[PDB]
Amino acid sequence: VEVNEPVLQNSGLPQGIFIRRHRISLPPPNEDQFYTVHHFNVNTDIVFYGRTFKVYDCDAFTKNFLTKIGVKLNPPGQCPEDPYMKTRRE
Amino acid sequence: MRECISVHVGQAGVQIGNACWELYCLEHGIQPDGQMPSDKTIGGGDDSFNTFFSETGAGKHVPRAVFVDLEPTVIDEVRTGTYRQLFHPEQLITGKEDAANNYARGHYTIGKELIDLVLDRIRKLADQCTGLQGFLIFHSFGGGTGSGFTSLLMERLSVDYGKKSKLEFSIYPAPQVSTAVVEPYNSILTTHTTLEHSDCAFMVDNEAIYDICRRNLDIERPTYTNLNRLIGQIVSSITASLRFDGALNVDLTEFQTNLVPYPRIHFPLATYAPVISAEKAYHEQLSVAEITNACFEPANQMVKCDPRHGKYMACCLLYRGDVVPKDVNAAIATIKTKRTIQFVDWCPTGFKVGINYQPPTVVPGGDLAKVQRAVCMLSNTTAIAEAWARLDHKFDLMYAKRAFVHWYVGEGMEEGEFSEAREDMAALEKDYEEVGMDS
Amino acid sequence: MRECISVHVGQAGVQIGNACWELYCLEHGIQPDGQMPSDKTIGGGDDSFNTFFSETGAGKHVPRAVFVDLEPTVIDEVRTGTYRQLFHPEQLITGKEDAANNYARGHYTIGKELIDLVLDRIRKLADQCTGLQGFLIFHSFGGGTGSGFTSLLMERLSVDYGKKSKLEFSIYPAPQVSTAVVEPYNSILTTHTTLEHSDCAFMVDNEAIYDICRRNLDIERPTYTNLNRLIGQIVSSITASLRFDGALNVDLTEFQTNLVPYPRIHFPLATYAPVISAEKAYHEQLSVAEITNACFEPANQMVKCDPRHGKYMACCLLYRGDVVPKDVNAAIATIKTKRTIQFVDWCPTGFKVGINYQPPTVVPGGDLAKVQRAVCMLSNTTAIAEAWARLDHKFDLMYAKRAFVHWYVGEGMEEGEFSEAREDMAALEKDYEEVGMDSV
Amino acid sequence: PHYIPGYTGHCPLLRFSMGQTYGQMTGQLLRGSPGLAWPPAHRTLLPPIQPLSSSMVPGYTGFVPQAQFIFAKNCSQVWAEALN
Amino acid sequence: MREIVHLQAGQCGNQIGAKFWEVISDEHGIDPTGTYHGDSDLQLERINVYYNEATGGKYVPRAVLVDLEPGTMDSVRSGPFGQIFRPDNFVFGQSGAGNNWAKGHYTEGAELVDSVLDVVRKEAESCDCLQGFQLTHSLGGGTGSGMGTLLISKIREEYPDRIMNTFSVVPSPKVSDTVVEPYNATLSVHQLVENTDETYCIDNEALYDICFRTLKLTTPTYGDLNHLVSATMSGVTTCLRFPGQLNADLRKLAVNMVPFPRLHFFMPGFAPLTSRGSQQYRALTVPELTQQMFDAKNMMAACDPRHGRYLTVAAVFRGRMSMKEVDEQMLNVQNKNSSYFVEWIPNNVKTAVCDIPPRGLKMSATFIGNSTAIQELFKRISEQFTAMFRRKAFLHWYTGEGMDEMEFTEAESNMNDLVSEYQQYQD
Amino acid sequence: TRLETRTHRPNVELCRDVAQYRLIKEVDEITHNVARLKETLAQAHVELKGLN
Ligand SMILES: Nc1nc2c(ncn2[C@@H]2O[C@H](COP(=O)(O)OP(=O)(O)OP(=O)(O)O)[C@@H](O)[C@H]2O)c(=O)[nH]1
Ligand SMILES: Nc1nc2c(ncn2[C@@H]2O[C@H](COP(=O)(O)OP(=O)(O)OP(=O)(O)O)[C@@H](O)[C@H]2O)c(=O)[nH]1
Ligand SMILES: Nc1nc2c(ncn2[C@@H]2O[C@H](COP(=O)(O)OP(=O)(O)O)[C@@H](O)[C@H]2O)c(=O)[nH]1
Ligand SMILES: [Mg+2]
Ligand SMILES: [Mg+2]
Repeated sequence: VEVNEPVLQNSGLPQGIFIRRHRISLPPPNEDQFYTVHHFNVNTDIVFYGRTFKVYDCDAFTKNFLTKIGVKLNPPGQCPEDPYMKTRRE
Repeated sequence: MRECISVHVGQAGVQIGNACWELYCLEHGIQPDGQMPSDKTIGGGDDSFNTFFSETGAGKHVPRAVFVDLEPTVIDEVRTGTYRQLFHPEQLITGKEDAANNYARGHYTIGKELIDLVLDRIRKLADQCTGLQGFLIFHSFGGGTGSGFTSLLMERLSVDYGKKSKLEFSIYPAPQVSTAVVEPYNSILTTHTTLEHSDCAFMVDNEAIYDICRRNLDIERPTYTNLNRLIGQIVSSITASLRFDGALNVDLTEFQTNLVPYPRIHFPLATYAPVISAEKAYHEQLSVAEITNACFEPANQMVKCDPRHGKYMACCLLYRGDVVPKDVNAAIATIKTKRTIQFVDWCPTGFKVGINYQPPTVVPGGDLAKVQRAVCMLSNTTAIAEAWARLDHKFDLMYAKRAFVHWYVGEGMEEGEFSEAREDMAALEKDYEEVGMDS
Repeated sequence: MRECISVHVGQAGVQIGNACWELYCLEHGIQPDGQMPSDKTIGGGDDSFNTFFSETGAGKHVPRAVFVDLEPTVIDEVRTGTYRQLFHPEQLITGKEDAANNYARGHYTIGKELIDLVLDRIRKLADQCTGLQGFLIFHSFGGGTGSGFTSLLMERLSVDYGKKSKLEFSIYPAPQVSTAVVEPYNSILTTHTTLEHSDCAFMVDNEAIYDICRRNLDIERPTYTNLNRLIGQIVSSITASLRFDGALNVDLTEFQTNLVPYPRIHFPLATYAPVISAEKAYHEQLSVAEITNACFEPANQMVKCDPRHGKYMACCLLYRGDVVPKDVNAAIATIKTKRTIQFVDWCPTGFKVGINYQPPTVVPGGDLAKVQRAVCMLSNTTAIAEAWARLDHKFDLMYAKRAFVHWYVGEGMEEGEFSEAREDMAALEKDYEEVGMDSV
Repeated sequence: PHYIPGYTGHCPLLRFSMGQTYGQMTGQLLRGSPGLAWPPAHRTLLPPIQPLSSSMVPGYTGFVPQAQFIFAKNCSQVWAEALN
Repeated sequence: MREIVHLQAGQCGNQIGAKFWEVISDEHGIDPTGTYHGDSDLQLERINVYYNEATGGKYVPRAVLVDLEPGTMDSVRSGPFGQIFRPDNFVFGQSGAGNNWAKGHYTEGAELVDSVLDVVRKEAESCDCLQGFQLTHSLGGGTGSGMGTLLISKIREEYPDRIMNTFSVVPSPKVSDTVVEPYNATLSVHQLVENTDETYCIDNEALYDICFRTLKLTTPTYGDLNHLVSATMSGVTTCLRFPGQLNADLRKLAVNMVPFPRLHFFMPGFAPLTSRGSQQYRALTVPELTQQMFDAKNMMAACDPRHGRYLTVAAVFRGRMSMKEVDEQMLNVQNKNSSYFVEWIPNNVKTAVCDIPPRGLKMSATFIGNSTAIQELFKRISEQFTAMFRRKAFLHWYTGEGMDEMEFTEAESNMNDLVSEYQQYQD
Repeated sequence: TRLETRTHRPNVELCRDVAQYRLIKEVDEITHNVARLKETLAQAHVELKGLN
């Protein structure tokens, strides 16, 4: 599992690759085992390294692959707009 | 009988003055709005308020105070504070624009748009009283509000009010740590006009309080609230023989006959002995002979001049609480046997002792403890020669190339007044040398 | 009155002081927050405590001791343990950076920064005395402030405080078993300073207590806090005549008159006689004849030196408990009849006894039993000279090549003061040689 | 809830009203002012009111969380605000 | 009641000036239509220092907006906070200054400075007891420099006891946005060495240096640069609008900084400027702002302060901090760095502490240095300009509008005189 | 709740007995049966995925 951030323009943060490509272990209840395909779905929160990301959409290829495997996807949620970038754009 | 007025001038004078008057309402029974509540068993006699209070009718007590400055932004939070109703409104007299660190803009330009009005309020306060023990002046040697308007006030009070006692309180500008750049320029034009109209004159510099608030009290990072809380306890001890009866009491007019050898040497030093913290002073006792040592310690003094290389001219102690005359005279026998303390050759009597029954009153929100007994000291030592002679150099670095003089000169004074006030400060440098040389 | 102020220096000095201030608080009635209980009375009343403790108005007892260290993390367990409400804060004097097992980093450079503070706090503990008996010093000859700032401590205590008694207990370096490699440069250069400044000086080796435990108190694997609880049983027993009333008293001044013949020889030995465990305590009757016999014995001595290679100059027995003055004298007269326990020719009297009523106190968590009577000894034998020569060899092994010498010379220190100090330790081995040769 | 007569500063809508004392008219403005939105978190007119932490000794030299942003207080008081 | 009326001169001055009312009105709970919707009474208790008041619960700024072309004033009303200005104060003309100092001073602005001095003095006679004036302009053109210099000499000769401010984004070597840029600048310091109480000098070259290095701002427009200036125009008028444990008005910093009567060019820089990435990893404390006031990176003017000598330093803080720790850290710097500080002035820092911070920040600070590093911003313009007056490169667009050749050697001698009065006092 | 308020018995009465040991047995019995139900439900979900 890799996590990336696309570079937005006037945000002052260091932007780019966030977690390097490696197998990621689970939260400490059942700590030893790593992530697999089944834990991943849409409109859920996934915890990597003390950080709980929120998932809101997929790809078309990901929809086809996950529906092939057998999971029914949730309805897609939405991403709340960044207040600083909204203020700077307007 | 025994009333005394207190005027606070300057932002430093007012902000000290808020601390002194939350001390004096809590000292007595009086609430913040001025009403003394009925039947609540306070520790005064009957007229224990009267030395700092008037008495209007329906259980209301008004202070004997007047707060003055040239800028309005620092008395307006006294006109809206918790103590807004305590004072009569026609005391807090504010100007329109400020001198902004000039004598020459306070003593010479804008002080005369206001000095006519405080000297009509000084009448209506001193018209009411029976007989004045003496005014109290509160000010700082930094700026021109608290040091230039102060100087014209004492040119006008020493003429109009005879020889009533005028105990000023100063803050000498700390040499290392300082705010203004022209602090020595203000503080050497001051000694020319406060060698003649202050009957007593005290000094406390801000840098020394910062050490005591670090070591003894354990307030790392003090602010200006803590520093003015301990100035009030020192003034509260000089006035506690007015209002509360004592086992051996000394008044305002008996320091002056006893502290001051010659009529040009009236700069004492003030110490308070169990300045100490409540979470720590649970452990140590405070005997009379223990807190007499802490007065004479070099580190506990309140102006950064070491008394070990100066020889004392007198002392003037003041004991409050649970103290007996045996344990006082036992401790003075110990101090005169140590070789480190030098007393001057022509002072064989040495000391001056006051004993009270009224303990120092703790202030909630404050930082000290509830101690049974405490000591102040009014030393008069030779060590003040090094607190003039290390602000008389910072003056003369800057005046030798005439930096900043072009601002004072335009607003009503000449080039000789900086010169006239510099030999008048190296004249007093010689009296502290010629007096302490032994026989 | 009868007051004595203890100064504890170094990590070994603080960790000894903790073990012997848990003893004193339990010896009198004092709880670990200073104040005695009000519902019960553990100790029967008097002002016994007023030679270690001191009282404010509200009935709180705060000890007259100052702990020092040049390193800030051994005091910080005193400040957080059970006895943190007992000590007034400015008695727990602490440093900023360590001493690094040098002397010249604790005698010339870093010891100068904390000699100003400790000589204004101890004048506020000797102000509130009326009659001060004398100081106590607790340290070890290994470290850098436990043995480098302690030399500069006593060089000023002999100046401003005249000749009040500066009694020191000490830890001598064990010579086979020793933690540091740097050790003989320490314990030569500090004996040269505490010759002319200390009034009495007891040595105890850490190795020599390790086998007093494992044979008598059958503790294989002793920790340093099993080891420190025996030292408090010595420090209390030499001062138990000051506090607790006795059939025959001895103060601190009457030791030095009766143990030290000449002004360099103030190095006693120690032995606590019924050092026994509670699985073996109540089957033996610990009669006074069999806890005076077991106190001269060369196994049980607390320094790694043997009294069968020299000859005794003076003894100082300290009985304590259920003892009668007659059975003391019936067992002194047995020891003197031996041809192996050799006493020196110019001391035909030999002994100094002291009898005290109060039995020694058992510590919760400790190892010894509550015994009914107990004995000390402060023997002054000729056989200390063998422990001068084993230190002299290991110093001289290194110093003929100048090993570790650049660490001391580079810190404000003359490079020829290692040879002043070896002739102060080569003169002192002849003094023990010449007070042992017989008069004929 | 009024300001005392010597007070200098800004009060809304003084300059149009007439023929009243300062304290009476200031009371009238603080009571009735429908046109202007009077703020809720106002800090001027105060009400007149009368004028572990012990698990470590006042000399303890170690790290205490969040206790370098607190000021004007004792060691025990700064530790009390940092923990509790 | 120490009120100050505001003047905004030129396209540079209006964009800087309209941002200052977008930040000060945000400091006082005021919506874009001007009325009050605030949260405290400390917002409203000294709001009459930059405002009149109109009936109905609305306040209007005391600003007069001046230009020569009418194009820029359409852009200020079309801005988001343009509704609040009184329309009687928009004073401007028909034609343009031509990016000429001379054609905006002699020819064109003289028919319009009569109209400015009627709406300026209407503000100044309605005041309670007037304290000061303000002016925002750039030293590189016609409307900012030229007529904005003429208006100062008419305010001063009628009100010579008030206090006066001036703001300047002075021209730079490395960036260059006008080819006659030194002719405009070198002539225009003639009335800023003689005829102003104060003048701050800022550099557009080092505005870009903070925005890329400190804030990591990828593409800074002119909106963010003017935000970075407006937090220092705010910073000097903080003790005048808000209480303090120690106080410093306009007049106090006039007396204390300026040693001699013609050295009043200052060097501002806001302290807790920090980036969005390192906002979460950074601690605010009173030592830590002092570390960032003083380094040569955050100075707004493009001179290096460690190339000269500091004469005096101001530091107008903002927040609840300890007055030991403020005074501890100025003893720190003068005794640590002691070559860079002047030798015949013993305490070289003026300090001040306010109470109500900038909104959002728990603590903040400001800095007003006066150094002898300012001569490399005057001497560097001098050789930038004297290359062109040798061959008379552009003079027929100034000489033909009413002036002669002696008025540059009159104003090059005076420009060299100011540089000569720093190597006097620096060494 | 049964163990939590049985442990407040006064001195001497606090004794180990058959009730205490049977309570300690049955709490572990209940946790074991809960874990078995968790396994059966977690594998029923993957067969539901297969049917989809
Ligand atoms: N002890 C104490 N000193 C203070 C306090 N406030 C300011 N100071 C000192 O006062 C000096 C400045 O002089 P001020 O008395 O404030 O000058 P001023 O009288 O207010 O003159 P203006 O500011 O023009 O009104 C500085 O050195 C401060 O250290 C205070 O609250 N307590
Ligand atoms: N008897 C005994 N000896 C100890 C104890 N703790 C340490 N030692 C001895 O102490 C010596 C080392 O010195 P330190 O304990 O470090 O004393 P110090 O003053 O801290 O020395 P520095 O670390 O250099 O500052 C070694 O000889 C140890 O054997 C103890 O609890 N009991
Ligand atoms: N701070 C700032 N400076 C500007 C802005 N626009 C232009 N400038 C500067 O102003 C200079 C132009 O001179 P200017 O005063 O605008 O000419 P004028 O207004 O037409 O008289 C250029 O050197 C620019 O560096 C802006 O939006 N903000
Ligand atoms: Mg002021
Ligand atoms: Mg150590």
